[PDB]
Amino acid sequence: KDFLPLYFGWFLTKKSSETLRKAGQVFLEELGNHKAFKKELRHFISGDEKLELVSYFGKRPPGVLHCTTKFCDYGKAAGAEEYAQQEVVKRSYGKAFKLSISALFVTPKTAGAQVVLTDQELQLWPSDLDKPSASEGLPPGSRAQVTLGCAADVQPVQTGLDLLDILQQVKGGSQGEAVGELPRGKLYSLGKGRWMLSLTKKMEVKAIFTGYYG
Ligand SMILES: [Cl-]
Repeated sequence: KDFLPLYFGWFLTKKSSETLRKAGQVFLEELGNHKAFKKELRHFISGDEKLELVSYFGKRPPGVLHCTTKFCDYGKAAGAEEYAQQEVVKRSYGKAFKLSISALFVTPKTAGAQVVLTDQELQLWPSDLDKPSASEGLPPGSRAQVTLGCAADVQPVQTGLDLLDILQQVKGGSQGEAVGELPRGKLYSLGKGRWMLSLTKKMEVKAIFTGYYG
């Protein structure tokens, strides 16, 4: 039998990947400089003057940025075969999509970009994730994200988990008043080391849906 990709997802074009990557780095530099962030350092880290977040997020994706749909590990991951055999997955393979980025976020584990999927794109979102959005009362695909960085001991799956936690809080209405205004939008302090920049203008990135084999 044919084995499957390591994972499926939307791979950003070089140009869109660079645009988003650079914006994410600028966000880390702006956030680390912000007085609201510096004030809350004890809830972010356990050791001490200034924390450079670019250094803190010391593992970054090495190639182009991507929005993962289904991790398959060549067939060895749960639900991989069922995902890959879907008509819509085969139909979409190699095809171009536009992804809407609505927010950048930081936690003590990850730095990411929130993706708001279209209905057509949601058809490619897996229905069997460990800790699916629906398990927390959120719409499927809510945790779609592009990972921009993570801390030394952190794994890729963490970014979507962190986003789900942030979105659950906003749902609770504990987003709070903005604590600052950055060039690209309002900054929110969600507690427990968690920060969100809500973009005034959503960032559209071009991507191709396909399979990565490593
Ligand atoms: Cl989900």
